[PDB]
Amino acid sequence: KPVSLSYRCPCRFFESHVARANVKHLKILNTPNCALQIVARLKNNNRQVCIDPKLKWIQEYLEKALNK
Repeated sequence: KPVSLSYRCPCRFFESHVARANVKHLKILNTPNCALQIVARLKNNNRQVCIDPKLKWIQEYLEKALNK
């Protein structure tokens, strides 16, 4: 068992290799015990993946979604 003690982060791993056009659904999770993490559901895979906030299109997404 990989120990974490606490729950820590809902999203542990990030796909990062997720493009805007392959995203069915976007949810932004705010985890105080970790950092920010975005959840996207894949259109082709149909699964939800956790996205890394360092993605450029994500940065674009942030300024759009949080400001407007």
